[PDB]
Amino acid sequence: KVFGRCELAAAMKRHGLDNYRGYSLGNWVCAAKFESNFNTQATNRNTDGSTDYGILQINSRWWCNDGRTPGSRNLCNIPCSALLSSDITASVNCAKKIVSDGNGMNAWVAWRNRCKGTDVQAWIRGCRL
Ligand SMILES: [Cl-]
Ligand SMILES: [Cl-]
Ligand SMILES: [Cl-]
Repeated sequence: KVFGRCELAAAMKRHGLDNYRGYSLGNWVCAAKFESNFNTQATNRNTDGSTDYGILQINSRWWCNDGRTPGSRNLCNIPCSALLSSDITASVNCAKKIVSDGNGMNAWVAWRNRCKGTDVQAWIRGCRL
C-alpha cells in the first residue's frame, strides 16, 4: 500500500510512535518518506547482501528473517515479508526495538542524512491528529 502522508501519521500515532524514545511523530513520518516513499512494499538490496523491507526499510542483517542474509539475526522475530503488509503493526513494533538499541533514529541512515535537524514537524502539517 502507498500510504497518504497524514494517513501514515495517524497510524504511527495510534501505534505509539509519537515521541517514542523522544522522537516526535514528524521524525517518523520523515524517515518513512525518504526510506520507502510511504510504500509498504518497498524492498531495497544493500551492498552487504542484506535487504531493507517496508515503510521504514527495516533491514534483514539484524531485524527480520528473509532466509538469504548470511550470518544474520532476526531480533524482531518476524519474516521480513511481514514488514511489507498494508498493516504497519510488525514494522512499528520492530522500529520500537531498533530505536531503543542505542543510536536512536541514527539507525536509519536516511533519517540521519535527510531528517535530523530539519523542520520535521512539516511532515505532520495539515494532519488532523
Ligand atoms: Cl513532529
Ligand atoms: Cl538469513
Ligand atoms: Cl536518542
